[PDB]
Amino acid sequence: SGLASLHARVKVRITEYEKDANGELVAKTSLKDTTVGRAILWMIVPKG
Amino acid sequence: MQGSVTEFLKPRLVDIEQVSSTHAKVTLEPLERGFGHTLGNALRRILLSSMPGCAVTEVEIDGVLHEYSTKEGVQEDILEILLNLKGLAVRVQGKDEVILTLNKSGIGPVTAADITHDGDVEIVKPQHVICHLTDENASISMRIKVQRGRGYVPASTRIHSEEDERPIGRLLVDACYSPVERIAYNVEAARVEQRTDLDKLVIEMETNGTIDPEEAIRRAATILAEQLEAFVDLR
Amino acid sequence: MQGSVTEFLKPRLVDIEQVSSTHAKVTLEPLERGFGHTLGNALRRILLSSMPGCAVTEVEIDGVLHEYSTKEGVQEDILEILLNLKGLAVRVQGKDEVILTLNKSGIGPVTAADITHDGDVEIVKPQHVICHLTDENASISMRIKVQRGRGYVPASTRIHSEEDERPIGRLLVDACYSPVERIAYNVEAARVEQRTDLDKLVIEMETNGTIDPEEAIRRAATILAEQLEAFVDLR
Repeated sequence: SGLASLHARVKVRITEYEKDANGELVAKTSLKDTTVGRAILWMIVPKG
Repeated sequence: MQGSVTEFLKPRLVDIEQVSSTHAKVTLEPLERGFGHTLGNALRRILLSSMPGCAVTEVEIDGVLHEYSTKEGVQEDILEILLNLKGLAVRVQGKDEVILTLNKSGIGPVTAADITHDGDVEIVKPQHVICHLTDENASISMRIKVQRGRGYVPASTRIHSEEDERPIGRLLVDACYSPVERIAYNVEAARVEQRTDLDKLVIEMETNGTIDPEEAIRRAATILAEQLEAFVDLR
Repeated sequence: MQGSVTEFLKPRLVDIEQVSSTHAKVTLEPLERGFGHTLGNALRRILLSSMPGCAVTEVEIDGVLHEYSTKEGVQEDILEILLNLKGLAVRVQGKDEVILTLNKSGIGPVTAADITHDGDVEIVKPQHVICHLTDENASISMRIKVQRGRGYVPASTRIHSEEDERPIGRLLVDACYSPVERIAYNVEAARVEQRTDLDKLVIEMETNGTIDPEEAIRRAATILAEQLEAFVDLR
């Protein structure tokens, strides 16, 4: 519920999704900025 | 043609072993210096908003009138059942809209495998548990409606009147039409007859199940062929 | 066909007003969300190494035997004259090799307009000043030789013997066969009948003059059509 408030924006404390996969889908369409590199860093290096 | 030795006698050995409709290990060889990251990022650029799909638009339930009532004979509420119907992926070959027939009574956990099979509807996840049913004539029935869209449009501007003429009991549901879920790419090297410093760009593709990956990448391929005729004409 | 309303009733109004062979303002409309940067970068990816051209390979001068001699009646040296011949752009329609006839005596700054006109050779820059001539029978003559290539191959692996059989007086020159010099793209918006959020990708193209921009973008267009038949066959 922070996306319409002043607590969360498109670069401050927001994440509203279940998993890693479509968080970068939502992040690419200009709705999220942060915790996507923390979400994709958690699966790029430990996939191999 | 054959030309000179840059890439022309360099075939792209890109082959197929198919997993049905939801994930595919996509292999590629060979491409020269610095050709992995622009591949993954350009078809992450295309395959998130340029791809149409068929998702869940608006669901009718039985005598339960709105989302927050109760049904005699079910453990969970209707909001969690419809939440389980949001994640249900469905494939429609060539129909604009289709109504899915579902009915089951008695005790037994109703899954997505109880849906009546249509000639153009194929279920990718029959193992999806929706809700738990009990005794005392617990008859549940739903009418799943599938429409075509692309990407996310909210449920306040689309607003649809299927049963909003005088018999009511429907309300509009958020729809995620975007098929492509995840693409992850590995950037190891390859070798072919011409040159040695050639990159093997192995892809882990993930799709929800609305659009098949072969048809989606063929549509995105001919959309890409429609893209780069931009540098052509004068003025 | 007409289909549904995504892009099918959306014509691409891409039109022509031609500037002769060296620069072209390329206009484009309309393309939807996020379609400017992938256009500029994919046809920067193709149009730097995949394009053949006809550049300067090896030049014969008169009784001046090598690059660092002097000629009676000229101010500058032969190295600066050949440096001015490196930047000379030339168009060859359908010939493998051609020898350009040039001769001028007396006082007068010899430019590229003094070259004898051939039926398949057209000079794009007649205003190119090469060197300054003086009195006292300053007769200069050159034989410009044009060959076909693609991209940059150095002058130590190609090494050619035209006049390296017993009469000598030639040496191999570095050749930049790459026609496309600069493409800059502007990313303002467009509007057509179907949808509003559509990008107008206006291009400032620059070419040296070896290959015409229309033929180059048609060759790169059918090379692109040869590219994306990659996702087709099985195995």
